[PDB]
Amino acid sequence: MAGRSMQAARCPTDELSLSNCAVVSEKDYQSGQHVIVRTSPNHKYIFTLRTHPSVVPGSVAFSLPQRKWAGLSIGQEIEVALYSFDKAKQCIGTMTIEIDFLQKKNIDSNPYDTDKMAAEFIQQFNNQAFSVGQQLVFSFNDKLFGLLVKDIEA
Amino acid sequence: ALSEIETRHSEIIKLENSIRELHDMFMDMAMLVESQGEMIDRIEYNVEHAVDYVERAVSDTKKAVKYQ
Amino acid sequence: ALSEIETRHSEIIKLENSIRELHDMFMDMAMLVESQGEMIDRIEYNVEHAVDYVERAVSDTKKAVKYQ
Amino acid sequence: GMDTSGKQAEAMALLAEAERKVKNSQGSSKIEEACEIYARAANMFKMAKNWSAAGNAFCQAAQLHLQLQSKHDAATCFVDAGNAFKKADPQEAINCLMRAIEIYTDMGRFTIAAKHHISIAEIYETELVDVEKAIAHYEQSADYYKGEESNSSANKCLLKVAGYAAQLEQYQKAIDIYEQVGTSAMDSPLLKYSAKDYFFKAALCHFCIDMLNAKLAVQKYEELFPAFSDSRECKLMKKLLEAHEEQNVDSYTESVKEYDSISRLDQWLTTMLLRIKKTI
Amino acid sequence: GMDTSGKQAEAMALLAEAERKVKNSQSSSKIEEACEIYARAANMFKMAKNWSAAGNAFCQAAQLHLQLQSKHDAATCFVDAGNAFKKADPQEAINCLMRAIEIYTDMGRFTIAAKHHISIAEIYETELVDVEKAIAHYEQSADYYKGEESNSSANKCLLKVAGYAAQLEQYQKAIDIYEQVGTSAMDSPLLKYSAKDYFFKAALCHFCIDMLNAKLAVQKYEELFPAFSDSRECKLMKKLLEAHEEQNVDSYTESVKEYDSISRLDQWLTTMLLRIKKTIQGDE
Amino acid sequence: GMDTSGKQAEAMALLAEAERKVKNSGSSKIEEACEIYARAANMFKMAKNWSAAGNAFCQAAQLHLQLQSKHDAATCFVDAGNAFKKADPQEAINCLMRAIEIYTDMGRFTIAAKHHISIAEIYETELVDVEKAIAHYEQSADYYKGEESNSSANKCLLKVAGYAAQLEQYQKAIDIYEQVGTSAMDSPLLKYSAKDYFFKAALCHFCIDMLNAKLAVQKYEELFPAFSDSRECKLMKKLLEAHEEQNVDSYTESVKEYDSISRLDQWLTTMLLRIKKTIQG
Amino acid sequence: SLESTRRMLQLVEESKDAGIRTLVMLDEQGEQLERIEEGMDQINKDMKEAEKNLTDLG
Repeated sequence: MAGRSMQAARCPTDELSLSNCAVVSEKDYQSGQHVIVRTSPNHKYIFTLRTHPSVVPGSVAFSLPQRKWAGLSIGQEIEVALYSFDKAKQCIGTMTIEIDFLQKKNIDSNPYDTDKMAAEFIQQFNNQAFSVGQQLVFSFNDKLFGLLVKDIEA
Repeated sequence: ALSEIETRHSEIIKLENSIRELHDMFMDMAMLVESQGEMIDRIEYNVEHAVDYVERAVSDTKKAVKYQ
Repeated sequence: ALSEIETRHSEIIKLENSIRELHDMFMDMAMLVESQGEMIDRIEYNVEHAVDYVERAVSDTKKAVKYQ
Repeated sequence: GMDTSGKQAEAMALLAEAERKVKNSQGSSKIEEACEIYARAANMFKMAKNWSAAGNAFCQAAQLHLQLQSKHDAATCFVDAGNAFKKADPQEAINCLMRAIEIYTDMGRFTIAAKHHISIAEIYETELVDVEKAIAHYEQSADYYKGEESNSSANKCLLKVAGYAAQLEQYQKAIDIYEQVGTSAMDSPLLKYSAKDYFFKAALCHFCIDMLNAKLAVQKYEELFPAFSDSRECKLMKKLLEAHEEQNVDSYTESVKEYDSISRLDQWLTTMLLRIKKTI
Repeated sequence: GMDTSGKQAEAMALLAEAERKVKNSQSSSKIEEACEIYARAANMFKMAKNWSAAGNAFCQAAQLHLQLQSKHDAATCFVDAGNAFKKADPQEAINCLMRAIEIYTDMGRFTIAAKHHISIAEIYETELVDVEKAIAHYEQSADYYKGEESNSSANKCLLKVAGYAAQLEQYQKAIDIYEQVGTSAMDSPLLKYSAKDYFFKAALCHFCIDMLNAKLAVQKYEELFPAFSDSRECKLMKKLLEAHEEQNVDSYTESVKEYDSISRLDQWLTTMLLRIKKTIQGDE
Repeated sequence: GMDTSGKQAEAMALLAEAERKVKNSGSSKIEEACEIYARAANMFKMAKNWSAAGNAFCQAAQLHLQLQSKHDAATCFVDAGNAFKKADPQEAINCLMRAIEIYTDMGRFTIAAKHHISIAEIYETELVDVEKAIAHYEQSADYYKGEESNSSANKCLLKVAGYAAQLEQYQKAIDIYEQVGTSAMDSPLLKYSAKDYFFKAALCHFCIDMLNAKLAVQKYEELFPAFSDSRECKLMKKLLEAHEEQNVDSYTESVKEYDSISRLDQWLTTMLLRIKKTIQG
Repeated sequence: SLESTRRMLQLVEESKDAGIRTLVMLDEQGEQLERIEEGMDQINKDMKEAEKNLTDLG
């Protein structure tokens, strides 16, 4: 909200981490809000807040992809401030994502129905904030892949 | 044939081991030498102070007894 | 041959020269360090003499002056 | 011939006659002669291989001398008593060493106080199998030495403190001390070559706390110290990170064995490596 | 106990008692006790982590000794105050050190003055980053050490001051100092092997003024010292000179990169090589 | 800061004060005069003057000498010699000799030996008199040996042997080298270096005749076996075999081959040249 | 080439032995240094006490 200092923490559960939404204490904020985490004077990344039981108030839990993208270490100080979206311009009409294998063990030559998965993406994180250069995990049928945002079209 | 190959493969690791041992010994040597040098510097300071005080005290007592 | 023999010969010769230099360095180290050791051994006896002398002198002079 | 019968007999006779002399004093020469005879009897008993009696005589002489205005003689006698008592019972040695430390610190000098603190910490570690009091004594000695700009001894004491803290799972203090010592040694013409090793140790601690933290610490260290990018420790830690990132234990073991083949691992390193392996 | 509040209160009360006692006496015998109590207060302040109070007490003790016919004790108090103030007040520590240096140089002793001059130069370089005053103090310390027949300390001071001068674009001073130290090591059995290094540095300095001067200096060092020929430094210098002659910056860059690959270089070497690189790049 | 002018003025003022105080001559006056002389000498040393300071130190030494004080005079004389180290070698030598004479009266051998070593350094570094340097080094070696300081009594012997070999007195050099090698071989720490001494001794024997070198090499090998498995002994054997048939080509080829791996100092090349010019003919 | 490796092996072994001897003798050196450091403090303290006593008596 006002930029108060808090601490990065580990994800409480695998399901919440796979949701791609940063877990925050229920006492601080409500699900659906957006905060622009400020790490350095020239490093600010947008994130969405989801409320889950447990987790001590005053700390935000991040999954491995988020810590890798923003380069946060456990116990490091971090500044969090609320972010407001401009619907007139920030509305996303289309996005460009690069998809690659997440684990080399599960490589296969089976055909991949690209269109079939597209709707699922909409079904997963609709109304959720997305920023250019955000690295995330993607769960296809019995498949784990890595997704990287490269371009965004209105 | 394979005799010379095995000989060449067996005459290289030992040099590495000996060189690494020498490296460790030399490093420890350097650290302890630095410590000893600091100790000797303190030694010299103490000796200088002691000798200066000896000169001062002997001169003072000699003049005092001379004048009575 | 080509890189093979030239590398063999050059590296071997350079390593031999460097090792000889290290041997000479260590010999000189040992000589000078032995000299330092005997120098400190020389210090020790006079240190002991001085401490014993000063202790006896101060005790005797204090007793003599107090009694008088 | 160095039979202890005559030495013991002479020592006990001297002790008894000195006790008689001091007892009669219900002007101050009696105390001085009693202390002198006590010191001589203590030395004779030390020659007789009996350390308890020598220490008792030393302590009695120290107390008698401290009864007078002179105090540094009491400190000398107390440190001698502690040295004598280091064999049979360490508790009395610790008590007398603490008293001597107190007197010396009151006098004004601190280097001897630091040395006595180091001796007390060594006694604690060796005999009383205690680490916390040893840690406190090492910290006090390091602070005293650093107060006099004695960097080498303070650095060694801090190294021991960081090691013991790491043994006790206190990673933050260990990493802080290791980073400080590595940074200090980076700017020396002699110690520079060792600056790598300390960093590696600190890096290992990070692995205990987390993985990405260790990776970021490695990146920071390499950027700060570019020459760290060619040392074997960096390559080993990179390989271990690669193996540990995909739930690979086989490659972890092969890399560990390959590195250990060239150089034998110590108890600290092998224990930390076993902990890291057990993590996953 | 280890409680800091109690120690601080005790030290402050003791200092106040000493101050009132000295004020009462001011209304020779009691001045000695005043000095002793001031020294005790300074020690307590030092162990109380209040460095400023300890330094002030040491300075007051030094003044009280100065007003009395005593100098060595005053200088000891001066150095104690300076060391205490090193952490908090660099300027007061420098003043105490320079006054104590004057005191020693008045008594006659020199080596301690050289050590304190080196300490002053070190504080100046590490805190106030003033190159010129550090250079002057190093020169004074080197002169004092040479006057006392001490060569190793004088050689080290000369090396440091020459390096600082080279960092300040004064190439002739560094060149002459390096040549002198190289000859000195040349006439020794132990340092002989290191004697090459100094010469190499000199060569680089010559390349900064002209490349022809660099060739002339290299040839002079070669004829004077044949062993310098086989050293890799001579080959590198000759190859760099040839590349500069042909204006082929690519060959110079490749050779320097290979030399860095085989072994690392300090900041001095890389900065001088970069200066030479830009000088040659201007030619092409 | 104050420049040499002010320091010189102050030193001259102090000297005039001391001269006037001694003129009206009693213990207090002479003590004040000597103290003022010491202060003036210290100021002169500060002023960078190296002649007036030595004269003032000598005057203070003489004043102490006339009074019943000896070690103070010795200290003043050694200070004067140190000051004269850059002013006039002869005055420094005389002052150091007087200091040695005073010191040796009370049995302080080490200080006298160090002063003799310094005198030999002066005699050998600037002046071209090698006989006096050899004599002084021998005196210092004897003084050190008298105190069981065998470790510190060997460097002087090696220097003396080297200079004697340079002076064609090969018998003395051979004797000294053999004695040093025999003493060193027993010490495990200094054993590694002992080879060199023996090798040098062999050269000294070769400078006389070939058969002497052969017999000496055989004697050394029997006495000490490791000397037989060293490169220097290999070179010695090769040279002895080659020279017998008057083949300078083999001699020079072997010399160059030895020089290639390790360089030789001035002494070794000079001895090799002498041997080749003398016996190869 | 094999003879070369033999020579390097022998030389490195000799160097290691020399280093070992230096380490042990220097340990003895450090012990002596510590002893003299311990002694000088008592020297200074006793001398200071004696000087103060003599000055006070006068």
